[PDB]
Amino acid sequence: LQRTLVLIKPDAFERSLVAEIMGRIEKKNFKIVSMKFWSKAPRNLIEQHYKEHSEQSYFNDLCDFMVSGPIISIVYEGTDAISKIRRLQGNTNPLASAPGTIRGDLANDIGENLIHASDSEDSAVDEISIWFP
Amino acid sequence: LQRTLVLIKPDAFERSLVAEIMGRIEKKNFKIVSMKFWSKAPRNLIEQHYKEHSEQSYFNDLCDFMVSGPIISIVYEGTDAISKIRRLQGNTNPLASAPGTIRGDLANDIGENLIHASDSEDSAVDEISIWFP
Amino acid sequence: LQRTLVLIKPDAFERSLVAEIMGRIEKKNFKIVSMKFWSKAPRNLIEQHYKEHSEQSYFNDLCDFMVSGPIISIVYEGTDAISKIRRLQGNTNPLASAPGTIRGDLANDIGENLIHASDSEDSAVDEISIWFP
Amino acid sequence: LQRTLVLIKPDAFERSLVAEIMGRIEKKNFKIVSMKFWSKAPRNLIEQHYKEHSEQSYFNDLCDFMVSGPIISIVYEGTDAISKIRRLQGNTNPLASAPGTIRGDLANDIGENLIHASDSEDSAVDEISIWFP
Amino acid sequence: LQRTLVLIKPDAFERSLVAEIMGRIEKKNFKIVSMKFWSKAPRNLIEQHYKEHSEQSYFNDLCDFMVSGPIISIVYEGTDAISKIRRLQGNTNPLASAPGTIRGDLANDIGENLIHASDSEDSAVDEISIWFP
Amino acid sequence: LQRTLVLIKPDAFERSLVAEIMGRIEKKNFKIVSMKFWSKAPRNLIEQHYKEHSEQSYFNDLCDFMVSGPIISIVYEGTDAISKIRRLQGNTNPLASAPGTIRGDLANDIGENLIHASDSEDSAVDEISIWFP
Ligand SMILES: Nc1nc2c(ncn2[C@@H]2O[C@H](COP(=O)(O)OP(=O)(O)O)[C@@H](O)[C@H]2O)c(=O)[nH]1
Ligand SMILES: Nc1nc2c(ncn2[C@@H]2O[C@H](COP(=O)(O)OP(=O)(O)O)[C@@H](O)[C@H]2O)c(=O)[nH]1
Ligand SMILES: Nc1nc2c(ncn2[C@@H]2O[C@H](COP(=O)(O)OP(=O)(O)O)[C@@H](O)[C@H]2O)c(=O)[nH]1
Ligand SMILES: Nc1nc2c(ncn2[C@@H]2O[C@H](COP(=O)(O)OP(=O)(O)O)[C@@H](O)[C@H]2O)c(=O)[nH]1
Ligand SMILES: Nc1nc2c(ncn2[C@@H]2O[C@H](COP(=O)(O)OP(=O)(O)O)[C@@H](O)[C@H]2O)c(=O)[nH]1
Ligand SMILES: Nc1nc2c(ncn2[C@@H]2O[C@H](COP(=O)(O)OP(=O)(O)O)[C@@H](O)[C@H]2O)c(=O)[nH]1
Ligand SMILES: [Mg+2]
Ligand SMILES: [Mg+2]
Ligand SMILES: [Mg+2]
Ligand SMILES: [Mg+2]
Ligand SMILES: [Mg+2]
Ligand SMILES: [Mg+2]
Repeated sequence: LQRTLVLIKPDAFERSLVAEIMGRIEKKNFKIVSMKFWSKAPRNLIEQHYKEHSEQSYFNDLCDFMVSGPIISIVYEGTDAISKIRRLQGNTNPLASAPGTIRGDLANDIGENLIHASDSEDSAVDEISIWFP
Repeated sequence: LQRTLVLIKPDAFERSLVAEIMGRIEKKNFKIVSMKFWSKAPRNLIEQHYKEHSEQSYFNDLCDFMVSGPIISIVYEGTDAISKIRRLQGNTNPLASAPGTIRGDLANDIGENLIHASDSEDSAVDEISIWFP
Repeated sequence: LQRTLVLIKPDAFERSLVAEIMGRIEKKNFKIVSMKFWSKAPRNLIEQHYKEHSEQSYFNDLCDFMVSGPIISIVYEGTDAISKIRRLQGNTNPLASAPGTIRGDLANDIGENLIHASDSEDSAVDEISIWFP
Repeated sequence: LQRTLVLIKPDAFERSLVAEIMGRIEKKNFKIVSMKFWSKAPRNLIEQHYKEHSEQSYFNDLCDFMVSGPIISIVYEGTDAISKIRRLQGNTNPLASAPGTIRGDLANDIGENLIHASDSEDSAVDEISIWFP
Repeated sequence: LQRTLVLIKPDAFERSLVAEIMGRIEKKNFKIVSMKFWSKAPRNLIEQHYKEHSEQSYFNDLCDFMVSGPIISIVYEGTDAISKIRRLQGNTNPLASAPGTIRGDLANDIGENLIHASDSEDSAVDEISIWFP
Repeated sequence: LQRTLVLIKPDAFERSLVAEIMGRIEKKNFKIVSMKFWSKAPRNLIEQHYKEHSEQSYFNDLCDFMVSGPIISIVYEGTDAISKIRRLQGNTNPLASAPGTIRGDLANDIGENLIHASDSEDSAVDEISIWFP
């Protein structure tokens, strides 16, 4: 029914949490449709991915972070996959992310937060085309 | 103090999640008082269990599902066991079930949702008598 | 395709390791074909089960232990299930049971050793007829 | 940025949940700054720790409980560590503690609830000085 | 420092064990240097990969199985990675694979055995050039 | 009933495996009788602990590593605790440590190997007096 774009971020690799994160999505019965490993993502790709954040004070630090180690980009498929994976992901802010969520259990920074997931049907299409042209 | 009726549903067997589900209840320190394995539950038993749903459009599909593989029926005992296990179970709807709950972590369908737990003292008594006459 | 008889012993209930043990077998892709919960196993069934030990110095303590809490009797089905589950179980002696096995990881006593598994085709048939006549 | 005081309570030792609890805090990327194992904490220490509860009907039972087995006292450090660990801990009341939290997943009593964490900056300072003078 | 080629086989996807298998390797501190997801591996790549088996009785079934679902091809890097991952993998024969190994804990069939790993430096070079030319 | 001395080494803190290692021992039903956290172990204690290695080529690197981060010193108690925990620990050489063991599953270096355990009754007495005089 729906396809969403997930990024396993460089901090997941540094902290050896790649399997842990992918395992939480896998156990929810979401199916991998496409996947790519990036040893270092091109900065331009990152900048496109986060285009809506270009005027934010953290934009450059964010881009630096996202190129600092490997990323895995994954297209997951399932009924209402976009909203469901967003709820598994958890809130951006470590003051709010709920225990039981990926970020709530594992992330302790607003920036180094392990995982990206598309937030809407519109943005899922855009992001899938970025990472899987 | 309280006794509640839990069903491990056929999807749990298919997806090899029986131990995972029982383990979550066990780690919460609830005690098994009775347990029965059903290779295939009798349809009539299922129909009685879900009698309140007989006029629903999904009733037949639900009954078909519940006889499609094995079920384990368990009576768990503990202080406020009925409400506590309901909260561990999670919401029926995969749009609502919270990460950290059984359904929130593991279920991705409104129908194939791994687990039944009694919703009240009144229904616990009824269901216990159905599965353990 | 073989059937084997497994008992989850009273120490597993005491230490809340029931799901942990069943999980290890389930993950190995073995299927439950029968299962019974015993709040307290009748002494005669225990003495029949361990009849080969009836003249050993530890027989009375063994029987006492086996009726000291609940047990689950499970028939598991799989290709070469008997030997495979015996290998998962691990050695009776905690000085010999290998890490990775159920007893090697979890048990620390020659007597309170969490799990029984049939040791041959013939003993399997006998034990199945005892717990599931 | 912040330091908070955690107690692993005697029930965690009895139920073999020490690692499980510490593991949840560790995976959130909080750093141990100080740690002490108490075979049995002095009653006076407990009474100081829970001074605000001296006029409560459960005070004596609580103190009895807290000296009934070992405690580990830990100072954890991290950005907003006090509130973050409180959220991981979960509500005191087993009717309210959320699945995904330490208490929500593992505790089933209002009193025997596995873990203490400081509730404010003010109380963190007081408790750290009690356990680590 | 060596590179080895690992395949996550179609049975791992069917049984939702992809993260479980990758997790065991990740926890051993091995680093992904390349990775590809194959919705369906092309038959020619499979037949090249298993070319040494082309005249065996099981070749056709093997190839059929290997294209029956998705696979992930991973190049892992680490000191003595080849032999170390082979030891984690465990024996092909489910009567021989040790508990603690990937196959020993998880696989129950000589053919559907979850994971491939290069068996030598030379076979590693060959397999890497096949999946990552 | 024996007591053994365990050290959780600095690589365990770096890789966030402290609870994982302690968990494996706790699950084997061993009891903590003493424990100390060392933000940085004093060099003299390290050199005393590894005094048998003082003339080895790796002594300086070993000592450097052992003071490069925090360590926990634990005295564990159990029947045949010394040999049993040594078997859980696994071989020093990552080419020899068996899957299922702590080092076999988690360590990938001869030097950064996560855990020390006393190797005999006599070395246990010596190490206990060093870390807990
Ligand atoms: N330092 C910092 N980084 C931020 C902040 N807000 C967002 N970011 C970074 O920008 C990324 C995108 O932000 P957003 O779409 O709002 O959050 P997400 O969808 O939860 O990842 C986040 O993953 C953060 O790493 C902030 O307030 N401070
Ligand atoms: N397909 C479908 N099935 C439903 C729906 N509502 C309930 N069911 C099924 O009927 C069962 C009983 O419903 P209910 O008592 O409301 O939910 P539960 O107590 O959370 O299991 C559920 O477990 C579902 O499998 C629905 O809207 N659609
Ligand atoms: N105390 C004691 N108990 C024993 C001994 N040998 C066997 N037992 C007990 O008797 C049970 C059956 O023994 P056996 O069939 O040889 O071992 P198992 O198949 O590995 O459980 C074991 O599970 C032990 O609990 C012994 O030497 N000492
Ligand atoms: N029996 C009982 N014990 C309580 C109650 N409220 C608090 N306690 C105990 O007193 C301790 C301190 O209470 P409090 O600071 O409010 O809760 P906490 O910070 O969540 O541990 C708790 O951990 C409980 O063990 C109660 O209503 N009944
Ligand atoms: N049915 C069957 N399949 C086999 C046999 N031997 C090998 N295979 C299959 O061929 C694949 C490659 O064999 P091999 O290189 O010897 O084993 P591996 O490196 O442990 O996977 C194995 O993974 C099996 O799936 C056999 O005797 N019978
Ligand atoms: N680099 C290096 N370090 C070693 C060697 N042998 C021992 N060590 C280090 O010295 C420590 C003590 O050695 P030993 O008592 O033999 O091994 P252990 O009891 O298994 O830790 C080990 O944990 C290693 O970190 C070696 O051959 N090379
Ligand atoms: Mg976003
Ligand atoms: Mg209901
Ligand atoms: Mg036997
Ligand atoms: Mg408080
Ligand atoms: Mg091979
Ligand atoms: Mg040594």
